[PDB]
Amino acid sequence: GIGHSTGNWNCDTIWAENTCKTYASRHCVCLMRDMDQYKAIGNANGQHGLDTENQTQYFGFSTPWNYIDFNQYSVHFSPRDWQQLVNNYSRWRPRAVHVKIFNLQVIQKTVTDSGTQYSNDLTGTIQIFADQEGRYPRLLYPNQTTLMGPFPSNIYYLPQYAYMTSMFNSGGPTVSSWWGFPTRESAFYCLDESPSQMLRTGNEWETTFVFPSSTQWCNNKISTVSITQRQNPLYDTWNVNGRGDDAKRGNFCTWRSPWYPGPYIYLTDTSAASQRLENLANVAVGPDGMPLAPGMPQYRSESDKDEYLHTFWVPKKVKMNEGDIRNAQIDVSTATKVQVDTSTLYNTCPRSGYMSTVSQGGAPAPIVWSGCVPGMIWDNRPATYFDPIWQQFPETDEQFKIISQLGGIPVKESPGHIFVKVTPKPTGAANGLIDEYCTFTCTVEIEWELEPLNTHRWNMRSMISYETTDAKAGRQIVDENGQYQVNVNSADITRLYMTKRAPRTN
Amino acid sequence: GIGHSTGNWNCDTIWAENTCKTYASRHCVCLMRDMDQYKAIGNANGQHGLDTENQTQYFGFSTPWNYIDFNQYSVHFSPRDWQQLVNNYSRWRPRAVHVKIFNLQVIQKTVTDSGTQYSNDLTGTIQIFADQEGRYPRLLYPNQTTLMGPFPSNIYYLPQYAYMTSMFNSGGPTVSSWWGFPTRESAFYCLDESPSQMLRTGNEWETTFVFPSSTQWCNNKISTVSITQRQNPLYDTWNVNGRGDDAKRGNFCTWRSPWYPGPYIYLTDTSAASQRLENLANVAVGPDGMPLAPGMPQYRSESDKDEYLHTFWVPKKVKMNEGDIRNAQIDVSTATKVQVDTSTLYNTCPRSGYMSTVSQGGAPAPIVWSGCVPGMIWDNRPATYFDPIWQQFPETDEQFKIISQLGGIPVKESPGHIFVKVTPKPTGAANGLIDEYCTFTCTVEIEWELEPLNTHRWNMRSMISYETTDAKAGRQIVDENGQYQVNVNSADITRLYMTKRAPRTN
Amino acid sequence: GIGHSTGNWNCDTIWAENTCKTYASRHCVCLMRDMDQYKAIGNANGQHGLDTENQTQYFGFSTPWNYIDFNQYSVHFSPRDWQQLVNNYSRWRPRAVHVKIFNLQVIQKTVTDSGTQYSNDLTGTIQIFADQEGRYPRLLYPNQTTLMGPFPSNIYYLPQYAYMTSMFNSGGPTVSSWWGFPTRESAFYCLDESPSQMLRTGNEWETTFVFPSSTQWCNNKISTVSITQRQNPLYDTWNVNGRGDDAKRGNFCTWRSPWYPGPYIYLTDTSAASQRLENLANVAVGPDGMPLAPGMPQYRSESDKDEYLHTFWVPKKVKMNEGDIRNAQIDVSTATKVQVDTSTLYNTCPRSGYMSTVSQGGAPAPIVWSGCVPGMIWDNRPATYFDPIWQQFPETDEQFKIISQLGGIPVKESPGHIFVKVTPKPTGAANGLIDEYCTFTCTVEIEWELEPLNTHRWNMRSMISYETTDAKAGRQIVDENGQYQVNVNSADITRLYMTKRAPRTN
Amino acid sequence: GIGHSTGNWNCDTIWAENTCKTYASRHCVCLMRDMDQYKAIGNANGQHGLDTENQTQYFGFSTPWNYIDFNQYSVHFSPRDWQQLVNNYSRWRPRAVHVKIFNLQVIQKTVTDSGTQYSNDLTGTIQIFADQEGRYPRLLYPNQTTLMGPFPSNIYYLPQYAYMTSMFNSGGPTVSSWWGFPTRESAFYCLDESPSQMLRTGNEWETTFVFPSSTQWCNNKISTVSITQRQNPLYDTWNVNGRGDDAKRGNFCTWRSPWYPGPYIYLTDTSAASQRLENLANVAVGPDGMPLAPGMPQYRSESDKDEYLHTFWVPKKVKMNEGDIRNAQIDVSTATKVQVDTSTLYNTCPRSGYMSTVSQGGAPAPIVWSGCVPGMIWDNRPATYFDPIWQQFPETDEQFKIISQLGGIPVKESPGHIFVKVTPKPTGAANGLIDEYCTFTCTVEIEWELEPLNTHRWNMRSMISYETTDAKAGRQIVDENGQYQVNVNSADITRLYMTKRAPRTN
Ligand SMILES: [Mg+2]
Ligand SMILES: [Mg+2]
Ligand SMILES: [Mg+2]
Ligand SMILES: [Mg+2]
Ligand SMILES: [Mg+2]
Ligand SMILES: [Mg+2]
Ligand SMILES: [Mg+2]
Ligand SMILES: [Mg+2]
Repeated sequence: GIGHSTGNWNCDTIWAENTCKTYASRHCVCLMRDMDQYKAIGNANGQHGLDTENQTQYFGFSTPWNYIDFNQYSVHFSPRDWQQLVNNYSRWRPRAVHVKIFNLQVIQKTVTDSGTQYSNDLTGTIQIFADQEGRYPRLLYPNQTTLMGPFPSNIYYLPQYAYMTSMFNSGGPTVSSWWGFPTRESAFYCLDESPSQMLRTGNEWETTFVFPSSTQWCNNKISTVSITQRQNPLYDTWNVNGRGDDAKRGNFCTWRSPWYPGPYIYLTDTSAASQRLENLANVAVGPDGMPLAPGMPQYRSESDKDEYLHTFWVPKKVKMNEGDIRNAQIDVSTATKVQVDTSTLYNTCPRSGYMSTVSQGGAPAPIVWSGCVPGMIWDNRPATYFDPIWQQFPETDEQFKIISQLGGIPVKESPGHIFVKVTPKPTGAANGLIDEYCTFTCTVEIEWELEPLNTHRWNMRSMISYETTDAKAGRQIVDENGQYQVNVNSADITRLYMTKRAPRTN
Repeated sequence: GIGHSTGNWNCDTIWAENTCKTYASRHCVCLMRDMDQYKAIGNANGQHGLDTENQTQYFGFSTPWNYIDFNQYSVHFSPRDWQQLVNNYSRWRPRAVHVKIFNLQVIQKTVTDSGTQYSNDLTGTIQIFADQEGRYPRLLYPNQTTLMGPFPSNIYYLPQYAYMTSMFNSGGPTVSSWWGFPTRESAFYCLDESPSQMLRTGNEWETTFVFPSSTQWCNNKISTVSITQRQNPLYDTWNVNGRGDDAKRGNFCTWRSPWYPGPYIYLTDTSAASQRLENLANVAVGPDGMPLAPGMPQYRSESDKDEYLHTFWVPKKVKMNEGDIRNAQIDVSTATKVQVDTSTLYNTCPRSGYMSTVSQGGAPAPIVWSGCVPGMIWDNRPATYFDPIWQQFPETDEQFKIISQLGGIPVKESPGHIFVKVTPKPTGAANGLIDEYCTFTCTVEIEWELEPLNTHRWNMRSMISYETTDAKAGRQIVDENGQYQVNVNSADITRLYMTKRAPRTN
Repeated sequence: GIGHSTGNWNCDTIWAENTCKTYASRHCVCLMRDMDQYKAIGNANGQHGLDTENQTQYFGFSTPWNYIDFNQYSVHFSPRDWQQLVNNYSRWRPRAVHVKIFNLQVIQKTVTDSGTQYSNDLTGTIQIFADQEGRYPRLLYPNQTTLMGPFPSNIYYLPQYAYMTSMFNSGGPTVSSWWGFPTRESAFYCLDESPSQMLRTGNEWETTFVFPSSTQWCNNKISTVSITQRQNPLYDTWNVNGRGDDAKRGNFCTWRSPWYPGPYIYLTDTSAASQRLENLANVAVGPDGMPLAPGMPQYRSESDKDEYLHTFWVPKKVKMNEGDIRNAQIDVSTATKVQVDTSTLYNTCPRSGYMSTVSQGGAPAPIVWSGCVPGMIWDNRPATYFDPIWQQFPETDEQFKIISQLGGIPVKESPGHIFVKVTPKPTGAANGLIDEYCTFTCTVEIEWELEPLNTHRWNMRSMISYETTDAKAGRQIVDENGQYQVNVNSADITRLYMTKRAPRTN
Repeated sequence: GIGHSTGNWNCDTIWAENTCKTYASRHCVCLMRDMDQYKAIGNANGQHGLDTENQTQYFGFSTPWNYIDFNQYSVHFSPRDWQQLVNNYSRWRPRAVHVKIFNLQVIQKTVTDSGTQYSNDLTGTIQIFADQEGRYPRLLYPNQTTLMGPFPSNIYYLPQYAYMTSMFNSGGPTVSSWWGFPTRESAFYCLDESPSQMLRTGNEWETTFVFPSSTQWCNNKISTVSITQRQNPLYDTWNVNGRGDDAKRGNFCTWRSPWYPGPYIYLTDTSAASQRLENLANVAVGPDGMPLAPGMPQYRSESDKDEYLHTFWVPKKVKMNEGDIRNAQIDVSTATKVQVDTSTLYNTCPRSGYMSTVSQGGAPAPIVWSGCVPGMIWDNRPATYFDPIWQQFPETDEQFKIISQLGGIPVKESPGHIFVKVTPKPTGAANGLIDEYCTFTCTVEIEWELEPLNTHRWNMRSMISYETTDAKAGRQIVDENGQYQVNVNSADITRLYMTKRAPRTN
């Protein structure tokens, strides 16, 4: 009946030898969206202006549905879980994802002369279905504010599910209306067409996703030797140097290499005002295009250059109940700009671009774009505790070495969206519904496959170490006001939240 | 006891239908290294000057241990073995590697008023362990002087095992000390930490390595038709020419191609004095960088251009007992500079760079870097009898089409180093050891998987043929002084030692 | 469903021969704490001023969770239960602790123009977990106001769980901020990370703790002979007196003793105003320190000296519903200062300090600190009905004869905290929750192992006896206003509530 | 026969879940001692002068025998082994000790006009016996130079076994002869009276010791809360403050404590010249006495005060072959004075001495000696990588809480000495022996029982982390000269080599 709990809270992380199982429980608010209406959404302005909102053209639909987005490490791992993971394991990948929705409460809001009264709707339902068929558009973009909070007691407002569809603008960037955008390929999806479980309070819901065995790993390995220095220092080579002459002793950089470092793309960083996407390094795709930053993983000496480094905001502090952040922009003052530095890429990755000329005898010049040629080896950018766990990629005919420089394990199969909405309860009058929302507990269980790191080096290795400065800074703890304070800067991510800690000998 | 041999000499090559088994026996000297001390080694100078020694910065360790390096074809194949291999087989790969160490003799050297006396230390031991776990740094660089000699009676001095580790120079290229180089990732490896067999005379040792079935093949196939000429000459095509017009009869080069040749990188060759790595076509990686030569396999008409051709020294003659060559540079006058020409790449490989412009209607210009695009097909550089058999690559997150332009079958798993050192026998006094070294016989057995070549062409095919000029030049024979004389020039490698002899019909 | 009770009220005490089982049922209020937020708490002022609040520096966290603290005798025993226990048994210890939580009611509070309305939230949950792993900080301090009331009908407000963590102050006692205090060892604990049962009304919860068999006993034995007088009075000894001379008849104090009394520490009592911890007998530990009172158990003739006597407040009266006492100081006028006198220690314990000199022939002087030397025997301070049952001690490397002079059976394993919180029910708006709290019945069952006292003395023994003065004083009964009135003074504890009643013959 | 090795080199460390097995192999030199003579040894001077040699009086015997001393962590663990141990495990203890002696070589030294010639004595024997019965005096003193070197390739010269016996000096400290010292209790032990294995080359020897299950653990736990702060910060206590008054809110230091910190002894540090033992804090025992430093474990703010901190020399660098160090004093310039700081004792240990007075109302004064009183809890000093593994204590009637402030797990049963000597081979002439010594390989295998650390704190914990400064300093690596360079200072031991890293929650 209505008096028995349908599930239990678990945020724990359970470590086994080669596996860990993470539990993420959140108290979840499912708000009714747009009076249970699908709405066509769009933006007519295509000027692609940086620093100014609504400059890309799109056509899409916001659904009345909400969905659950747990894809980040900070959701499923406590900071010491992350410390244990990155310090002790050379790689890891998610295996099974189990999501439970339980302890449903549909709450009727009623407005009275005094405040809003909250009453249980005992027979109220919510509708839940997991879309694992790819029946509906997947929202692929990482680290969007749709995510659960890192802290267990963060109230999670399920984001409203909305998607963009194929548009075509015959007009310019300044077109006033976006109703010229829809194309015959533009697809409206009614999620109400899908079969969905209806749940009263006392009903529970669960779904399982299993990652394929082909799922790639998040690699924690760092190379302890330059790929250029793999020769024996005490011996000459029969190979010649770069220009074909004698390879000198102890001058190894001049020796011809059996391999190349990874590809390299020169990217620019502009500080100027009123710059468009076309002022950045970019490529035009479909309606708009994309910038090329951060680009190919490459060692950078500097801690701040944002065009070559994966750069993202992390919230300084996290309020427990932030409310619904739909259509809300992250306040700049509440976050910090952090850049994941490539210092861990020093041994395996190009420090500069490939330098060559077509002119015979000409001085080698930097090559804007060096695509993958046979014999390239490179390491990926380090993951962070704030990165997505996986990155689903769009279905295309052809992929090459799929990786997101933004983060996540590139996957061709990922947990589908779990769509939730409060069943509309109409008042019997036109254009009206009984005001109500759902609260429930969602536990996300992730099976993790771990590979413990193995190093026979004599000397000690670096570890992620929580320090007194970290505690005085208030990292990974709550403040006096109840806010879980991340308090992260780029140097803090190097020292705490980066992967590629595990020294690799080969 | 001490009076029975622990093994037998075998240098033979045994041919089966799809397999050959090579035996390489060498009389092996294991010298004590640095009084059984691990030493930190390094070079402070980073100016990367070509033509001048000690211009790359490195930090590493020389171990007291010695290791066995057999990775070259000339070690395991006689010249006629190579002739039989390259003439009769379209491809080959190593399968199992078996190494025997037997007939150990620990020899005590004692200095007397008259000369040095040599006595057996009958209870002296050597320590041997194969590192197949990748526990210790692998020395990946091909054709380093650590190799066994091509001739069976060459005395093989086991090279001292030394490696370079991650360094970081905050200073410039001119820094005086290399003790600023070590980093927290820099790993000292004590090989004495590994379990190792101790062997007296009368003990034998063996290890087996099996290449994975995923091991790539050394390909002996040459294309007998240009990839551009694969159309039927007698018929028109419905396809258009390059600019979209009628495809004319018997003008096939102008027809649009179903495929592209391989990637192309323009490289420069500089003859100037006092040139650094940065004057060559190159890329910066970690502490130093690498030159880009020879680059992508591409047909070259000329016999000598060293920047596009795999170029290496081959010794003119090989002394049977050369002594320990540790820290010795190959004498320029004792070797010859040979360049493996790409004439066998004529049909499958780009003869020039890709020629295109961004400017509409502009004249096509050479493209410095053409990375792999979908639809590229190409052939690898031909292997030589003097190439490594395999090339292990560094462990990285990501590889693309691993190949060494220097040679060898690119492998992700290769025989690990077999480490050998004389057990230190101390005198009972500080800083002193009984002077002693080990002689033993090492047999390296390699199983080879062969694919016999199949050609139905009516006319005869080219063969590697030993000629009277080869005999008068003294190739593949000893001279009057007992030196096995290779006497090779670039033309000699084309005619004798190159692969890609097997005509491929498709 | 919601219409069936999940448990029954039991406060009874059931006596068996060697065992009693106590039941403590309380009507329990679980209040939501700090809007379900973990808050960092601390005090910056370290002046350690007596008589003034907030003079110790600490850093810690208050959790949204509540916990159950039943550790006191007056909770589990009625006064006659205590009378029966102390009169009839030489010792007792707790064996099993069983806690039931049942008849849950989540009550929504709503504010209206007229008063606050209280409605059942029928699907509301609370979260409960017992932490028996020591996963979370145990609150070790005895007789803190977190306790249940002595009387069955006392409404028990579960205390908010909060803990202090390692701090380090580089500043002085006057530092303005406590955010300098956290250290790398300072640990924030999220109790929401633990798996916890969610319970609706109609769910019940229970946990069991079993004390180890190694659990010490609360000893009710008093010695009926001085440890100094254990000789036969009618006979001389061959032993000498204290200075080595003849041991005289009937002068036994001068005879050398086979044993010593317990250790002795001189403590001071200061009445002066504006005294700090450093004016008291004390020791500095970590951030602050501790006073040394009451110190080692020692006979005191006087009824009031608080530095040598276990001293604590007992409430004069106990209101049935006192409300939530979080952050509330006991009102001085509502309690009485009672001192447990050591009169029962007269025979076994030092009446003064050890008196000796280093100077040969010098007059013996009192020794400030006499630590345990071989041959010391002593009795513990008597327990009271108002003492804790057990005292858990902090985990340390080394313990010596663990005992709390404050009370309780020293234990290395005790019932863990049972953490309870109302599941936050959000309003769907930022920073807000439906105002609600839980009422439930908690029964604490304790198995007690008893040892009946055995005395063969001819004459009667003293007993705890309720007297007409006790009834006229209103002890152990309610007053006319419904308050359960303890009405205890030091003399009242000697006569009624002390242990060590059981005469021990040996 | 003589041509087969009797064992294999293993220095490896093998980690299992709850166990690790360490292998320590050393090349071991057994030198003939004193021409196979037992000699009476002694020192007549008893002035106990600090800073001057031979100031203690002793009588004893040096035996012709050598023994094996492996008792230190740095012998059996590589630095990363130590890092893995201290970072991942809350405690550890040794379980079984297995010692192998194999690959024996008896070497005859012969003097010739040119140098010394070294020849195998093939039929030469050494004598080995393990004394596990306690038949012979155990050398109990920790960290004496008799130890094996930390690095695997350190040549280990077995120390000559010598012991001191009961002496009594009726004279003064200035007596000229020590032949007055022997007493009827003074015991000469002939180790040649024991049965011992004789081994030729081709014989191997092994012994096993199993630690009792009662063996204590090396504790890696640090407390994350002060033992003074274990109360709930949000609640008042019924307990009174130190002087018996109201316990104020947030002033916890003034509350009476359920426990005391550990014992405290005030120690002095004198810098003056020509000071004797009697100028230091000390106690006279038997012939001489002992100083009291470092004393009871107590938190010290300062990094350098040597009287309260465990203080010892660590060698800056370690030569591989140092020769025989018998009767050799550590060169001051070759070591560093390091002090293990008590910062990890901050929460559990007294920061100052107990402060009290006998005078009523008198100001509390520091108490020179506070011995253990009931209710004391404390933590031990942290172990270091350079500490002994165990400390055997002398057999006595009575022990109290045996611990060495110098280090090691206090044990009543430890591996006995393995005594080795070269069998004297006489020349057939009076007072002469064929000059010979033995080299052999000794492997010491230790089974370790591990307890993995378990912490549920939300935030990260501190870790031992090898840093770039550590690598630039050359720690845990060899230098360019082949010396294994420890390069340790007090701050380096805090950060790298100390135990008590594992945060303990309770
Ligand atoms: Mg050239
Ligand atoms: Mg050279
Ligand atoms: Mg055209
Ligand atoms: Mg045509
Ligand atoms: Mg006398
Ligand atoms: Mg008498
Ligand atoms: Mg007082
Ligand atoms: Mg108070």
